[PDB]
Amino acid sequence: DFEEIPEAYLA
Amino acid sequence: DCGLRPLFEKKSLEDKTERELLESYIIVEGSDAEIGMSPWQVMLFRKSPQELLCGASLISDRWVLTAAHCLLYPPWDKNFTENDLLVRIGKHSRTRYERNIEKISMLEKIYIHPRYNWRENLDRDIALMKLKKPVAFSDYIHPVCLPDRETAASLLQAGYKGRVTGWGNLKEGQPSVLQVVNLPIVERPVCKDSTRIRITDNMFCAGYKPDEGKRGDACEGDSGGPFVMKSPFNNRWYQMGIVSWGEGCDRDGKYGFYTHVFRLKKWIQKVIDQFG
Ligand SMILES: CCNC(=O)COc1ccc(Cl)cc1CNC(=O)[C@@H]1CCCN1C(=O)[C@H](N)C1CCCCC1
Repeated sequence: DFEEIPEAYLA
Repeated sequence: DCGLRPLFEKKSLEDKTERELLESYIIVEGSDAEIGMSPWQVMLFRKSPQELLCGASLISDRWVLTAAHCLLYPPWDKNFTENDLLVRIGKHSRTRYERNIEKISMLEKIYIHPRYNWRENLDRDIALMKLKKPVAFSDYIHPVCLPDRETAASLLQAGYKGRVTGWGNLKEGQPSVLQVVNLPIVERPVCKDSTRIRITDNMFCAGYKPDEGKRGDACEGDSGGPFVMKSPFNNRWYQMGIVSWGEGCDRDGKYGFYTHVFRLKKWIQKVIDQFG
């Protein structure tokens, strides 16, 4: 149930 | 400047339960945290799948302290590296991306204590994480202090209450927001006599006795989180322990075990000054 975080941190 | 919270000490405001802590200086059954109540609380987050791994704490603008089993635990085939996780600081909500509030950091290197004992009793359950770039403090992000021998000596006493925080399980549903519970430090003998596991000097246990009426404890998901105390001498918050292990959560006659931070400070200092 976690909200989509910014992909900029995922990279 | 560690241990002084922007929204409390710095404004001369007391949080709703700190009085209970100071009065003793002679997460299951916890409550929702207040905004800015634990500005050092850090969430260890897994990218894929996206999930809460553990709690942790901010001890400076570049270092985070956590329990070693959060990263390495062979019995559960757990062995995370830097690229596997993200550090989320300034959080309140467990699941939401708190835009403009929280800060997501990347890890540069992870350091697990060389003598961490995962084979038997999680002895020396401690690890340090160096962030890629310094975090900027705010009203919601501020480091907690690490104890000095004197503060440890005076505060780590049976009966004295500490505070544990985390987004872990509420029962042995996960909370909506950060939970907090205040627990008393327990007498070594009692800790020893409540389990079959061999307790070492690098640990202490906390929680209420079955006859004390009050209860509460950490649980799954709370691991790595801080056990802190407020010094009645300089009014700063100090981290005395790290949520480590238990046999169940909030079971009568059982107690939570925490990594004794001070006992391991020499390792902590060594690593920090050695690796920046
Ligand atoms: C319900 C599942 N969780 C539990 O039983 C314990 O969880 C609690 C309760 C209190 C505290 Cl202070 C910390 C934790 C979270 N820590 C853990 O669950 C860690 C992870 C590795 C195994 N472990 C345990 O607690 C194990 N149950 C211990 C490991 C050491 C030997 C005796 C069993």
